[PDB]
Amino acid sequence: EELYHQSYDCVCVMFASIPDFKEFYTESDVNKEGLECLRLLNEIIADFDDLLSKPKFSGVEKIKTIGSTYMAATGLSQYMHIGTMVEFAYALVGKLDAINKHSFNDFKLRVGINHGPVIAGVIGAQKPQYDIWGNTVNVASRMDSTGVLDKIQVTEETSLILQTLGYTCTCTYFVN
Amino acid sequence: LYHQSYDCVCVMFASIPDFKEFYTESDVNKEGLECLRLLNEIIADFDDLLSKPKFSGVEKIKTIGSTYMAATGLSAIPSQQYMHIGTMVEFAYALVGKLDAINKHSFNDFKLRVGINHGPVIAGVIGAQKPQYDIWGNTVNVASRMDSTGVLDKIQVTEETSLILQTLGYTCTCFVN
Ligand SMILES: C=C[C@@]1(C)CC(=O)[C@]2(O)[C@@]3(C)[C@@H](O)CCC(C)(C)[C@@H]3[C@H](O)[C@H](OC(C)=O)[C@@]2(C)O1
Ligand SMILES: C=C[C@@]1(C)CC(=O)[C@]2(O)[C@@]3(C)[C@@H](O)CCC(C)(C)[C@@H]3[C@H](O)[C@H](OC(C)=O)[C@@]2(C)O1
Repeated sequence: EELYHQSYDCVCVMFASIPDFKEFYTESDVNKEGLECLRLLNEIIADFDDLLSKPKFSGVEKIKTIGSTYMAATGLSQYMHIGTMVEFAYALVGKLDAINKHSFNDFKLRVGINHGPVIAGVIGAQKPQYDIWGNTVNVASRMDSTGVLDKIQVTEETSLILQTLGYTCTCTYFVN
Repeated sequence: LYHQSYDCVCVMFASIPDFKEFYTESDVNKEGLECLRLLNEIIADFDDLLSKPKFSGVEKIKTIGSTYMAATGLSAIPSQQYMHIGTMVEFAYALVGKLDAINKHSFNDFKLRVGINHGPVIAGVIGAQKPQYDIWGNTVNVASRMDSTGVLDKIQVTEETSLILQTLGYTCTCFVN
């Protein structure tokens, strides 16, 4: 009867998607009607998850995946954790790369990062899911969906905090 | 990669497209918390339909934000008519009626935008951390497309599924009803 909620302020949320994966996936003979593609995707995600085990990213929290899109976040308990999220996205790229050269593919990550206040919480009676709701999230997501392949799009606000840390963000502020 | 294969499963993407506009985070809004409570109320009410014998064959895959994803046909007892496609339409009507009972109690005017499609699907769990089950495939990406390109308060359905629906009794424009 009670809605499980906890508010957090200043959490960096990332939406790391592989926009060309929907084109790749095919279903027919060679693929086994899709099964070969899901295995690759399963391979890609499980490899990304493996980064979470690195002490370097002990503060990163995988929320879940939406299809091939990966959602993570630092801050679920200033700026260090915002810089950690950028290091994690770089780490996702490098893992996607190690996969592209083993599976003979050319996948590219399109990351969208943003920080701010958030409300984590569980919705629904059957099959309850823990999301991160809010505007900083819908904006983190917007950075991704309007982002650029192989690049990390970041809002004007977050770009500054990043500079405070050391990341030179190209001005539409991107980073690599 | 645990996976299973199913042929002919009706998958529905029932979304509330105006909810993103509604949501806000202010003084008179509890920085969003009041909105999540409404959404939590809307989803938990939808889930309550699954308990109806009428929909014992309906299975909730997940919700994506405010979007609800369900499906008939995943019943896994190695049996491989088009009744379960008609069940999915009855379930979407049922989501509308529950959304309505909520609009009149919370003084809102939310509208559901449903996308239904049937076909072969691969249910499976992906990811080491927070592994999550789904329904992958083209019938799914199409069920989804029916939703995302759908019309408020209407159920968009592909040419193929529209026919099966007529075989069952559903009036079909060029949208079930
Ligand atoms: C519920 C609120 C609102 C407005 C804000 C929000 O946090 C979201 O739930 C996120 C961003 C957020 O929950 C992260 C997951 C996902 C799937 C990316 C959501 C959707 O984009 C939602 O939009 C829809 C239409 O569900 C959105 C944007 O809706
Ligand atoms: C992984 C495969 C592929 C190509 C096919 C598929 O089944 C999907 O995973 C669904 C449709 C499917 O898993 C149902 C949930 C949701 C959220 C609707 C998925 C996304 O639209 C995926 O797209 C993305 C871009 O992640 C998509 C379409 O990607």
